[PDB]
Amino acid sequence: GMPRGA
Amino acid sequence: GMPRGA
Amino acid sequence: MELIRIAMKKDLENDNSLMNKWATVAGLKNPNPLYDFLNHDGKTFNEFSSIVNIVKSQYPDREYELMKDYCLNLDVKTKAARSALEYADANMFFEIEDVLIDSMISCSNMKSKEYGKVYKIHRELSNSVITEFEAVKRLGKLNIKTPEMNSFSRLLLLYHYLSTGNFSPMAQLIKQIDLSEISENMYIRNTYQTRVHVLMSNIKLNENSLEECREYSKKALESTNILRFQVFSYLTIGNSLLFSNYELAQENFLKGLSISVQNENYNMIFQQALCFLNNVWRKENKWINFESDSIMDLQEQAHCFINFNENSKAKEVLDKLDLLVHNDNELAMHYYLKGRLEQNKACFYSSIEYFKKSNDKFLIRLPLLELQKMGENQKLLELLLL
Amino acid sequence: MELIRIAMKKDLENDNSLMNKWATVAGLKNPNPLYDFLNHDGKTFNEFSSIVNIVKSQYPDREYELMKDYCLNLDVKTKAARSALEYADANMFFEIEDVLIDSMISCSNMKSKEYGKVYKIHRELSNSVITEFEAVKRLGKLNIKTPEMNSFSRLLLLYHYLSTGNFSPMAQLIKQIDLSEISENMYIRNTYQTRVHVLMSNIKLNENSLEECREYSKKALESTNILRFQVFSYLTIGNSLLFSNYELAQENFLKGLSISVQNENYNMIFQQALCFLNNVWRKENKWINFESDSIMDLQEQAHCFINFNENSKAKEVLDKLDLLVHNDNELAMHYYLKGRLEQNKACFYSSIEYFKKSNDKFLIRLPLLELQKMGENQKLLELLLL
Repeated sequence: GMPRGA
Repeated sequence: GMPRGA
Repeated sequence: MELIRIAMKKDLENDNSLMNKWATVAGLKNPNPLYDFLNHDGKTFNEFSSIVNIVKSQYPDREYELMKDYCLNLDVKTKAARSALEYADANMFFEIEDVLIDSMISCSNMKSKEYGKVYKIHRELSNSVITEFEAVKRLGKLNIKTPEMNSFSRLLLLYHYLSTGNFSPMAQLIKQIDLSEISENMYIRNTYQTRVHVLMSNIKLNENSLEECREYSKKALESTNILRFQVFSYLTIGNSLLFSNYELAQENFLKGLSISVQNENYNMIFQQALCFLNNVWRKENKWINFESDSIMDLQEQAHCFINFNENSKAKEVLDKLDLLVHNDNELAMHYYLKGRLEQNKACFYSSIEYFKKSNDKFLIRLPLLELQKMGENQKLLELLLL
Repeated sequence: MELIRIAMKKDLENDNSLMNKWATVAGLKNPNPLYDFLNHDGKTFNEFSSIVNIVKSQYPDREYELMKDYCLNLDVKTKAARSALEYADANMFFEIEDVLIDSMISCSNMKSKEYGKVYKIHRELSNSVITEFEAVKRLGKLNIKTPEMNSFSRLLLLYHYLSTGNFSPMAQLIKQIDLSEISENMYIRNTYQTRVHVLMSNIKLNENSLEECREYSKKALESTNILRFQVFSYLTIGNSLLFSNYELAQENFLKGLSISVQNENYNMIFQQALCFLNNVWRKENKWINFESDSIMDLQEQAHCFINFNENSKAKEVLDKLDLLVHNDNELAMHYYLKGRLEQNKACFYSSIEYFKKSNDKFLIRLPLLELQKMGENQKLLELLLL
């Protein structure tokens, strides 16, 4: 999967 | 159209 | 003396057993609050449902006449008058409502003033006297204290989105409503519960969860004795069956029409419902409204003409429609009709695009069926329903 | 006596021009509050940004060491300590944060107690120590007074939804946040503004509005000097370019890595980013983490094996994955990988269905591209993006 973050 | 309502 | 109180006194003189029957219907522990209500000017029941229920049980055919006279004589500063405002809006008794609102805007009680001002915003928004932006701003500027008006400020936006074909925000906005925080006024809490059920039913219809749509309308019906909510429950249940069961859709629309035909507005709504159903099933259609110039009715004329190969009559109607401004939901239908007339794939693609903008996962079935008939990949079409 | 104060005294003795330079960087009218801070125990700046900015300007490599010592010596009843809590959470300094929280949950100041309790709910929710339901309930029970915690109680849910692949509720929840109601604490207001920008950027990514995604991350960058936010801005901007521009995605991920490589966690995040990018573009992939057993890393191993026709090595990895619990977003990716391995249309349909459940309009591009390459109707595919 693609890392997402905020 | 189709009538909608609440 | 209010007309309701004169009538009840007269009926009581002719039948003594009414005192106890009315007390049961009104949900009372004993007849004391009823004796008090009958004999003292301005004495009100603790819950507004008591008077409503008695009027529905005893004078079903005089409800408007009697409640108009009763509501317009209430002291606007009371809980009964606050209840009356919701009663009037729920039943679309606009003459009662607008008089109550105007009294309440400029009265000395702060609860009644806030109710009045929120309901005024709803009345204006739904009459296109103000925009959503202006409404949201005016609501912000009132620093709303009551959990009731906190609820209703959200409900009024839901109605606006429903009638402008803007379905995307509805699902999450409704979740914000917490009816259990309303503790003073049970009539308002219970009526709002009915409103939420009917709106939920519409939100599920638009998401294409149809069993759930039907469950919510069934819950609305069980929770209520108000014609307006019963009308919209039968409308929504019938709507949910538009593609899957002609007979059962028709049974719901006719049921709805049968209890509401005496009201012009509801009569029209069910004509439009039956009109739509018969076009979808390409049947002879006795429900077309030839006098009307609205997009909704012209679309149905064009749809019927197309079903019966009267193409140049269809083309005339569609030309009239090309000169009207459409919201996204209406334009989605417009492209479907053009697609049917011209047999043109691109029109069905455009139709799909506008149902997607509108977040209508229900009526999108119309152009998707045409693409299926033209041999497009059935699996991709099903995926376009999600 | 705090380490920051010792260090500043020492540096001031070696260079007198620092007094005025520090005063400028700290946003001060004159050096009085600096003189006061250096000489008097427990004197705090009006705005927490003054101390942060001095540390960033003068001791960029000692920030953690110095701010740990400084924050852990504050009176937890103060505005500075409230500021410190946010500073610690924003920078993911969990050791500082959890000590502050514990002090503040049981202190006599009501503002500090509320901050402590809301942040504790955030810490627990993000560690899967409690569920969303339990968190929403505990937050409801607190009867939150401050506009700050009103904001943060919504922010903490946004983070939860982002990390669980549950993108649907994010767009409407973020609209409810009103930062202009925060008047006391500018550090908190401004940091929260950065948070909102980066979250907005992620929401737009998931909606497939990519120019808008990039605009919000650019606004985050301009608004901030905090590494955590800069990291996630470059991550999100690079992500938004995953299908359209290999070189520019890579430039953003490398830029991000270049400012953050010294932090293990950020270093890993950018390796995973570059790992994903290189798989999407089917390049040789030096960024695979072979030691890891997480779904995220295993998926990337399998993806690489598939790109290079090592199908039975791919199949082994996918078997390991079949034994692990997936959320909807992860399972969508899983079906895409199975689809690629087997060249099987049905796997791409399933993939689409799970991206739709997850409300991911970005990564859905993966199975859609495969269907395009198999000659499925391109227009229907585009429509499945909306």
